[PDB]
Amino acid sequence: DGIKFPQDGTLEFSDVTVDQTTGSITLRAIFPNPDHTLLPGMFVRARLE
Amino acid sequence: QEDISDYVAANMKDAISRTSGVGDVQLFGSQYAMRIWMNPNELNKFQLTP
Repeated sequence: DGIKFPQDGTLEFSDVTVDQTTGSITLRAIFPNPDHTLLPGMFVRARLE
Repeated sequence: QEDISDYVAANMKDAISRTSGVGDVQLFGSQYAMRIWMNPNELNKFQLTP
């Protein structure tokens, strides 16, 4: 819906392997989820500085 | 040449054609067109064809 997450996560473990089909790597971020407003498997957008 | 031709086709052709006594009005250029230039290296990189 576009609601900004009240909590902030941190990026850790930027991967090194490169996907063959697309040509991109993956990154992992950790987000605290106390109120269970996030569920596994959903689609989200991430802003990285 | 392309910018000038599009400007003529957009803001000059209609007015010049819409005066008194003017018949057919011909344009010696071609208006804009979105050109998509491929790149064979990048097409091979992502496993794609035109």
